[PDB]
Amino acid sequence: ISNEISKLDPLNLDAFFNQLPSLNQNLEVSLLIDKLREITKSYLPTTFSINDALAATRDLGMIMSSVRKLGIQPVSAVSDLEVFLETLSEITNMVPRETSYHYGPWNPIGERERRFTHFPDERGLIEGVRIAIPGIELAIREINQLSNLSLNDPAFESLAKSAALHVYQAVDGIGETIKKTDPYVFSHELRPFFDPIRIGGKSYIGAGGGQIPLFVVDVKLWLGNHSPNSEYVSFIKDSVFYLPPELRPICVDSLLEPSVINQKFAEFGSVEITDQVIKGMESLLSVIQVLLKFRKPHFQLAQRTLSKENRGNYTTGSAGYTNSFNHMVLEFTIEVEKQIRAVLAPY
Ligand code: HEM
Ligand SMILES: N[C@@H](Cc1c[nH]c2c(Cl)cccc12)C(=O)O
Ligand SMILES: [C-]#N
Repeated sequence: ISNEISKLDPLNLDAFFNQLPSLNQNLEVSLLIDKLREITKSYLPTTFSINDALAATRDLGMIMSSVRKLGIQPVSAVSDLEVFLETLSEITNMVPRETSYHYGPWNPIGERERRFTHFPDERGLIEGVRIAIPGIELAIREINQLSNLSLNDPAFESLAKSAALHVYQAVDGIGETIKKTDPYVFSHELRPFFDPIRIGGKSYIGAGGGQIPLFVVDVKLWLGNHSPNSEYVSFIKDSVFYLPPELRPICVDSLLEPSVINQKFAEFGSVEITDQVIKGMESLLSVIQVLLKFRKPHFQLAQRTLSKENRGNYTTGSAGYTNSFNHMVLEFTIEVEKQIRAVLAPY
Protein backbone atom coordinates (compact mmCIF):
# COMPACT_ATOMS: atom_id res chain seq x y z
CA ILE A 1 0.00 0.00 0.00
CA SER A 2 1.52 3.26 -1.25
CA ASN A 3 -0.10 5.71 1.21
CA GLU A 4 0.79 3.51 4.22
CA ILE A 5 4.47 3.76 3.21
CA SER A 6 4.43 7.33 1.93
CA LYS A 7 3.22 8.70 5.29
CA LEU A 8 6.08 7.18 7.28
CA ASP A 9 9.31 8.88 8.32
CA PRO A 10 11.07 6.11 10.25
CA LEU A 11 14.50 7.78 10.29
CA ASN A 12 13.09 11.22 11.17
CA LEU A 13 14.46 12.71 7.94
CA ASP A 14 11.59 15.05 7.12
CA ALA A 15 13.56 18.21 8.01
CA PHE A 16 16.72 16.86 6.36
CA PHE A 17 14.87 16.27 3.10
CA ASN A 18 13.73 19.90 3.06
CA GLN A 19 17.47 20.80 3.13
CA LEU A 20 18.67 18.08 0.73
CA PRO A 21 18.22 20.04 -2.55
CA SER A 22 20.40 22.84 -1.13
CA LEU A 23 22.94 20.35 0.28
CA ASN A 24 23.13 18.78 -3.15
CA GLN A 25 23.45 22.14 -4.90
CA ASN A 26 26.37 23.26 -2.71
CA LEU A 27 28.10 19.83 -2.84
CA GLU A 28 27.99 19.50 0.96
CA VAL A 29 29.25 15.91 0.92
CA SER A 30 30.26 15.99 4.62
CA LEU A 31 26.69 16.66 5.68
CA LEU A 32 25.49 13.76 3.52
CA ILE A 33 28.09 11.40 5.01
CA ASP A 34 27.48 12.63 8.56
CA LYS A 35 23.79 11.76 8.11
CA LEU A 36 24.50 8.22 6.90
CA ARG A 37 26.79 7.80 9.91
CA GLU A 38 24.17 9.20 12.30
CA ILE A 39 21.58 6.75 10.91
CA THR A 40 23.70 3.64 11.50
CA LYS A 41 24.18 4.67 15.15
CA SER A 42 20.71 6.03 15.85
CA TYR A 43 18.51 3.20 14.56
CA LEU A 44 18.17 -0.53 15.08
CA PRO A 45 16.66 -1.53 11.74
CA THR A 46 15.98 -5.05 13.02
CA THR A 47 13.09 -3.55 15.02
CA PHE A 48 11.39 -2.22 11.87
CA SER A 49 8.09 -3.40 10.46
CA ILE A 50 7.90 -4.07 6.73
CA ASN A 51 6.39 -0.68 5.87
CA ASP A 52 9.01 1.00 8.04
CA ALA A 53 11.77 -0.86 6.22
CA LEU A 54 10.30 0.08 2.84
CA ALA A 55 10.14 3.76 3.75
CA ALA A 56 13.66 3.58 5.24
CA THR A 57 14.96 2.07 2.00
CA ARG A 58 13.34 5.02 0.24
CA ASP A 59 14.93 7.66 2.44
CA LEU A 60 18.31 6.02 3.02
CA GLY A 61 18.54 5.14 -0.68
CA MET A 62 18.11 8.72 -1.77
CA ILE A 63 20.85 10.00 0.54
CA MET A 64 23.16 7.25 -0.69
CA SER A 65 22.38 8.27 -4.29
CA SER A 66 23.29 11.88 -3.49
CA VAL A 67 26.67 10.70 -2.20
CA ARG A 68 27.18 8.46 -5.21
CA LYS A 69 26.23 11.42 -7.41
CA LEU A 70 29.47 13.12 -6.35
CA GLY A 71 31.43 10.00 -7.33
CA ILE A 72 31.92 8.39 -3.90
CA GLN A 73 30.74 4.84 -3.30
CA PRO A 74 28.68 5.54 -0.13
CA VAL A 75 28.94 2.10 1.54
CA SER A 76 32.71 2.19 0.97
CA ALA A 77 32.85 5.53 2.79
CA VAL A 78 30.45 4.52 5.59
CA SER A 79 31.21 0.85 6.00
CA ASP A 80 28.56 0.20 8.74
CA LEU A 81 25.93 0.88 6.06
CA GLU A 82 26.47 -2.63 4.72
CA VAL A 83 25.11 -4.33 7.83
CA PHE A 84 22.27 -1.77 8.10
CA LEU A 85 21.36 -2.33 4.45
CA GLU A 86 21.49 -6.11 4.88
CA THR A 87 19.02 -5.94 7.80
CA LEU A 88 16.60 -3.72 5.85
CA SER A 89 16.83 -5.95 2.81
CA GLU A 90 15.90 -9.02 4.86
CA ILE A 91 12.68 -7.37 6.07
CA THR A 92 11.62 -5.90 2.72
CA ASN A 93 12.83 -8.98 0.82
CA MET A 94 13.85 -6.30 -1.75
CA VAL A 95 17.20 -4.93 -3.00
CA PRO A 96 19.08 -2.64 -0.51
CA ARG A 97 18.44 0.37 -2.79
CA GLU A 98 15.56 2.61 -3.82
CA THR A 99 13.62 1.97 -7.01
CA SER A 100 10.94 3.88 -8.90
CA TYR A 101 8.49 2.44 -6.35
CA HIS A 102 10.14 4.33 -3.48
CA TYR A 103 10.53 7.43 -5.67
CA GLY A 104 7.01 7.53 -7.13
CA PRO A 105 4.03 5.84 -5.44
CA TRP A 106 5.75 5.44 -2.05
CA ASN A 107 7.09 9.01 -2.13
CA PRO A 108 4.71 11.35 -0.24
CA ILE A 109 2.74 13.98 -2.10
CA GLY A 110 3.19 17.66 -1.25
CA GLU A 111 5.43 19.16 1.42
CA ARG A 112 7.13 15.92 2.47
CA GLU A 113 7.96 14.77 -1.08
CA ARG A 114 11.57 13.59 -1.20
CA ARG A 115 13.56 15.14 -4.03
CA PHE A 116 17.19 15.26 -5.12
CA THR A 117 17.12 18.83 -6.49
CA HIS A 118 15.31 22.17 -6.54
CA PHE A 119 14.71 21.87 -10.31
CA PRO A 120 10.98 21.70 -11.17
CA ASP A 121 11.89 19.28 -13.99
CA GLU A 122 12.48 16.61 -11.34
CA ARG A 123 8.75 16.62 -10.65
CA GLY A 124 8.26 15.25 -14.17
CA LEU A 125 10.04 12.02 -13.23
CA ILE A 126 8.34 11.56 -9.86
CA GLU A 127 4.80 12.23 -11.08
CA GLY A 128 5.43 10.07 -14.15
CA VAL A 129 6.11 6.91 -12.15
CA ARG A 130 3.74 7.88 -9.32
CA ILE A 131 0.90 7.81 -11.85
CA ALA A 132 2.07 4.92 -14.03
CA ILE A 133 2.77 2.30 -11.38
CA PRO A 134 -0.66 1.81 -9.67
CA GLY A 135 -2.45 1.67 -13.02
CA ILE A 136 -0.02 -0.87 -14.50
CA GLU A 137 -0.41 -2.97 -11.37
CA LEU A 138 -4.18 -3.03 -11.81
CA ALA A 139 -3.77 -3.95 -15.49
CA ILE A 140 -1.46 -6.84 -14.52
CA ARG A 141 -4.17 -8.51 -12.43
CA GLU A 142 -6.82 -8.10 -15.14
CA ILE A 143 -4.52 -9.35 -17.91
CA ASN A 144 -3.68 -12.47 -15.85
CA GLN A 145 -7.40 -13.31 -15.63
CA LEU A 146 -7.62 -13.35 -19.45
CA SER A 147 -5.85 -16.69 -19.92
CA ASN A 148 -8.81 -18.51 -18.37
CA LEU A 149 -11.73 -16.81 -20.15
CA SER A 150 -13.10 -17.41 -23.62
CA LEU A 151 -12.89 -14.85 -26.41
CA ASN A 152 -16.65 -15.57 -26.78
CA ASP A 153 -17.22 -14.71 -23.10
CA PRO A 154 -18.11 -10.98 -22.88
CA ALA A 155 -16.23 -10.89 -19.54
CA PHE A 156 -13.01 -11.26 -21.56
CA GLU A 157 -13.64 -8.08 -23.53
CA SER A 158 -14.65 -6.22 -20.38
CA LEU A 159 -11.41 -7.22 -18.59
CA ALA A 160 -9.17 -6.35 -21.53
CA LYS A 161 -10.92 -2.94 -21.79
CA SER A 162 -10.44 -2.37 -18.06
CA ALA A 163 -6.71 -3.08 -18.49
CA ALA A 164 -6.32 -0.74 -21.49
CA LEU A 165 -7.93 1.96 -19.35
CA HIS A 166 -5.50 1.17 -16.51
CA VAL A 167 -2.49 1.14 -18.85
CA TYR A 168 -3.50 4.66 -19.98
CA GLN A 169 -2.28 5.78 -16.56
CA ALA A 170 1.24 5.14 -17.91
CA VAL A 171 0.36 7.25 -20.97
CA ASP A 172 -0.80 10.05 -18.71
CA GLY A 173 2.38 9.69 -16.64
CA ILE A 174 4.82 9.97 -19.54
CA GLY A 175 2.74 12.87 -20.84
CA GLU A 176 3.31 14.60 -17.50
CA THR A 177 7.05 14.02 -17.82
CA ILE A 178 7.06 15.49 -21.33
CA LYS A 179 5.36 18.65 -20.03
CA LYS A 180 7.58 19.10 -16.98
CA THR A 181 11.07 17.74 -17.70
CA ASP A 182 13.44 19.55 -20.02
CA PRO A 183 15.71 17.01 -21.74
CA TYR A 184 18.78 19.19 -21.25
CA VAL A 185 18.11 19.74 -17.53
CA PHE A 186 17.54 16.00 -17.14
CA SER A 187 20.89 14.97 -18.63
CA HIS A 188 22.84 17.67 -16.84
CA GLU A 189 21.13 17.91 -13.45
CA LEU A 190 19.06 14.75 -12.74
CA ARG A 191 20.59 11.72 -14.53
CA PRO A 192 23.69 11.70 -12.22
CA PHE A 193 21.48 10.91 -9.24
CA PHE A 194 20.62 7.48 -10.73
CA ASP A 195 24.02 5.71 -10.92
CA PRO A 196 24.98 2.23 -9.65
CA ILE A 197 25.92 1.63 -6.03
CA ARG A 198 28.08 -1.19 -4.64
CA ILE A 199 26.53 -2.98 -1.62
CA GLY A 200 28.00 -6.20 -0.26
CA GLY A 201 30.03 -7.01 -3.36
CA LYS A 202 27.19 -6.48 -5.86
CA SER A 203 26.34 -3.38 -7.86
CA TYR A 204 22.67 -2.21 -7.76
CA ILE A 205 21.50 0.15 -10.47
CA GLY A 206 19.73 3.42 -9.64
CA ALA A 207 16.02 4.03 -9.94
CA GLY A 208 14.46 4.13 -13.39
CA GLY A 209 10.96 4.34 -14.80
CA GLY A 210 11.89 1.08 -16.53
CA GLN A 211 11.26 -0.37 -13.07
CA ILE A 212 7.53 0.35 -13.41
CA PRO A 213 6.21 -3.17 -14.05
CA LEU A 214 5.19 -2.52 -17.63
CA PHE A 215 7.55 -5.33 -18.71
CA VAL A 216 5.36 -7.66 -16.61
CA VAL A 217 2.36 -6.66 -18.76
CA ASP A 218 4.47 -7.44 -21.86
CA VAL A 219 5.52 -10.90 -20.69
CA LYS A 220 2.01 -12.04 -19.89
CA LEU A 221 0.39 -10.34 -22.92
CA TRP A 222 2.68 -11.04 -25.90
CA LEU A 223 6.31 -11.93 -25.11
CA GLY A 224 5.72 -15.08 -23.04
CA ASN A 225 8.35 -17.74 -23.67
CA HIS A 226 8.54 -17.12 -27.43
CA SER A 227 11.81 -15.14 -27.61
CA PRO A 228 14.30 -16.93 -25.32
CA ASN A 229 17.65 -15.43 -26.30
CA SER A 230 16.39 -11.88 -26.89
CA GLU A 231 17.84 -8.74 -25.31
CA TYR A 232 14.42 -7.94 -23.81
CA VAL A 233 14.27 -11.23 -21.84
CA SER A 234 17.76 -10.47 -20.49
CA PHE A 235 16.59 -7.07 -19.14
CA ILE A 236 13.48 -8.71 -17.63
CA LYS A 237 15.68 -11.44 -16.13
CA ASP A 238 17.80 -8.69 -14.55
CA SER A 239 14.66 -6.90 -13.29
CA VAL A 240 12.66 -9.72 -11.65
CA PHE A 241 14.21 -9.35 -8.21
CA TYR A 242 14.01 -5.55 -8.24
CA LEU A 243 10.21 -5.87 -8.35
CA PRO A 244 8.26 -5.96 -5.08
CA PRO A 245 7.98 -9.62 -4.07
CA GLU A 246 4.27 -9.95 -4.91
CA LEU A 247 4.94 -9.33 -8.61
CA ARG A 248 7.76 -11.89 -8.94
CA PRO A 249 5.66 -15.10 -9.26
CA ILE A 250 3.47 -13.47 -11.96
CA CYS A 251 6.55 -12.51 -13.94
CA VAL A 252 8.38 -15.81 -13.55
CA ASP A 253 5.30 -17.88 -14.45
CA SER A 254 4.79 -15.68 -17.51
CA LEU A 255 8.38 -15.96 -18.75
CA LEU A 256 7.87 -19.75 -18.79
CA GLU A 257 4.49 -19.92 -20.57
CA PRO A 258 2.95 -18.99 -23.93
CA SER A 259 1.59 -15.44 -23.92
CA VAL A 260 -2.11 -14.62 -23.82
CA ILE A 261 -2.09 -13.39 -27.41
CA ASN A 262 -0.30 -16.48 -28.78
CA GLN A 263 -2.95 -18.59 -26.99
CA LYS A 264 -5.87 -16.44 -28.15
CA PHE A 265 -4.45 -16.56 -31.68
CA ALA A 266 -4.73 -20.37 -31.49
CA GLU A 267 -8.23 -20.33 -30.01
CA PHE A 268 -9.45 -17.73 -32.56
CA GLY A 269 -8.32 -19.68 -35.61
CA SER A 270 -9.97 -22.77 -34.17
CA VAL A 271 -13.36 -21.73 -32.72
CA GLU A 272 -16.68 -20.46 -34.02
CA ILE A 273 -15.78 -16.82 -34.73
CA THR A 274 -18.86 -14.98 -33.43
CA ASP A 275 -19.45 -11.27 -32.82
CA GLN A 276 -18.21 -11.54 -29.23
CA VAL A 277 -15.06 -13.37 -30.37
CA ILE A 278 -14.15 -10.49 -32.68
CA LYS A 279 -14.90 -7.98 -29.93
CA GLY A 280 -12.71 -10.09 -27.61
CA MET A 281 -9.82 -10.12 -30.06
CA GLU A 282 -10.35 -6.43 -30.70
CA SER A 283 -9.98 -5.73 -27.00
CA LEU A 284 -6.43 -7.15 -27.10
CA LEU A 285 -5.45 -4.85 -29.95
CA SER A 286 -6.81 -2.04 -27.77
CA VAL A 287 -4.37 -2.91 -24.95
CA ILE A 288 -1.47 -3.20 -27.39
CA GLN A 289 -2.44 0.16 -28.89
CA VAL A 290 -2.30 1.82 -25.47
CA LEU A 291 1.22 0.43 -25.05
CA LEU A 292 2.13 2.15 -28.33
CA LYS A 293 0.67 5.41 -27.06
CA PHE A 294 3.18 5.09 -24.25
CA ARG A 295 6.20 3.90 -26.20
CA LYS A 296 6.11 6.32 -29.17
CA PRO A 297 6.31 9.61 -27.24
CA HIS A 298 8.66 7.90 -24.80
CA PHE A 299 11.07 6.96 -27.59
CA GLN A 300 10.93 10.58 -28.83
CA LEU A 301 11.75 11.93 -25.37
CA ALA A 302 14.69 9.59 -24.78
CA GLN A 303 15.93 10.55 -28.26
CA ARG A 304 15.90 14.28 -27.51
CA THR A 305 17.53 13.65 -24.12
CA LEU A 306 20.38 11.52 -25.51
CA SER A 307 20.97 13.75 -28.55
CA LYS A 308 24.45 15.29 -28.92
CA GLU A 309 22.94 18.69 -28.16
CA ASN A 310 21.09 17.70 -24.96
CA ARG A 311 23.15 14.89 -23.43
CA GLY A 312 25.80 15.60 -20.82
CA ASN A 313 28.06 12.89 -19.42
CA TYR A 314 25.95 9.86 -20.28
CA THR A 315 25.04 7.91 -23.40
CA THR A 316 22.86 5.42 -21.47
CA GLY A 317 19.99 5.26 -19.01
CA SER A 318 20.25 4.27 -15.35
CA ALA A 319 19.71 0.66 -16.37
CA GLY A 320 22.63 0.95 -18.80
CA TYR A 321 21.01 0.91 -22.26
CA THR A 322 20.78 3.32 -25.18
CA ASN A 323 17.62 4.36 -27.02
CA SER A 324 18.34 1.30 -29.20
CA PHE A 325 16.72 -0.76 -26.44
CA ASN A 326 13.61 1.41 -26.42
CA HIS A 327 13.45 1.13 -30.20
CA MET A 328 13.69 -2.66 -29.92
CA VAL A 329 10.79 -2.82 -27.43
CA LEU A 330 8.72 -0.52 -29.66
CA GLU A 331 9.30 -2.62 -32.80
CA PHE A 332 8.28 -5.73 -30.85
CA THR A 333 5.11 -3.90 -29.85
CA ILE A 334 4.40 -2.69 -33.39
CA GLU A 335 4.85 -6.24 -34.70
CA VAL A 336 2.21 -7.51 -32.27
CA GLU A 337 -0.24 -4.88 -33.53
CA LYS A 338 0.44 -5.88 -37.14
CA GLN A 339 -0.09 -9.55 -36.21
CA ILE A 340 -3.44 -8.97 -34.48
CA ARG A 341 -4.57 -6.78 -37.38
CA ALA A 342 -3.86 -9.67 -39.75
CA VAL A 343 -5.91 -12.13 -37.69
CA LEU A 344 -8.83 -9.69 -37.80
CA ALA A 345 -8.36 -8.49 -41.41
CA PRO A 346 -11.05 -10.74 -42.98
CA TYR A 347 -13.67 -9.29 -40.61
C1 HEM B 1 13.74 12.53 -19.44
C2 HEM B 1 13.06 11.41 -19.10
C3 HEM B 1 13.36 9.97 -19.59
C4 HEM B 1 14.39 9.48 -20.32
C5 HEM B 1 15.64 10.23 -20.83
C6 HEM B 1 14.21 8.05 -20.54
C7 HEM B 1 15.04 7.15 -21.22
C8 HEM B 1 14.97 5.74 -21.16
C9 HEM B 1 16.10 4.86 -21.42
C10 HEM B 1 17.50 5.39 -21.77
C11 HEM B 1 15.69 3.57 -21.31
C12 HEM B 1 16.55 2.30 -21.45
C13 HEM B 1 16.68 1.71 -20.04
C14 HEM B 1 17.78 2.44 -19.35
O1 HEM B 1 18.92 2.40 -19.90
O2 HEM B 1 17.57 3.06 -18.26
C15 HEM B 1 14.28 3.54 -20.95
C16 HEM B 1 13.48 2.39 -20.79
C17 HEM B 1 12.22 2.55 -20.21
N1 HEM B 1 11.67 3.73 -19.68
FE1 HEM B 1 12.32 5.74 -19.84
N2 HEM B 1 13.02 7.73 -19.94
C18 HEM B 1 12.47 8.86 -19.35
C19 HEM B 1 11.27 8.88 -18.66
C20 HEM B 1 10.52 7.76 -18.38
C21 HEM B 1 9.36 7.75 -17.53
C22 HEM B 1 8.88 9.04 -16.82
C23 HEM B 1 8.87 6.49 -17.50
C24 HEM B 1 7.63 5.90 -16.77
C25 HEM B 1 6.62 6.67 -16.33
C26 HEM B 1 9.69 5.66 -18.36
C27 HEM B 1 9.47 4.31 -18.59
C28 HEM B 1 10.39 3.46 -19.19
C29 HEM B 1 10.15 2.06 -19.45
C30 HEM B 1 8.84 1.36 -19.05
C31 HEM B 1 11.22 1.51 -20.05
C32 HEM B 1 11.40 0.04 -20.51
C33 HEM B 1 11.29 0.02 -22.04
C34 HEM B 1 9.83 -0.03 -22.50
O3 HEM B 1 8.97 -0.62 -21.79
O4 HEM B 1 9.52 0.52 -23.60
N3 HEM B 1 10.70 6.46 -18.88
N4 HEM B 1 13.87 4.89 -20.89
N1 LIG C 1 16.86 5.89 -16.86
C1 LIG C 1 16.64 7.08 -17.69
C2 LIG C 1 15.69 8.15 -17.05
C3 LIG C 1 15.36 7.98 -15.63
C4 LIG C 1 16.30 7.82 -14.61
N2 LIG C 1 15.65 7.74 -13.38
C5 LIG C 1 14.28 7.85 -13.56
C6 LIG C 1 13.22 7.80 -12.63
CL1 LIG C 1 13.54 7.58 -10.97
C7 LIG C 1 11.93 7.94 -13.10
C8 LIG C 1 11.69 8.10 -14.47
C9 LIG C 1 12.73 8.15 -15.40
C10 LIG C 1 14.04 8.01 -14.98
C11 LIG C 1 17.96 7.69 -18.05
O1 LIG C 1 18.87 7.45 -17.08
O2 LIG C 1 18.27 8.27 -19.08
C1 LIG D 1 13.30 5.10 -18.10
N1 LIG D 1 13.35 5.41 -16.99
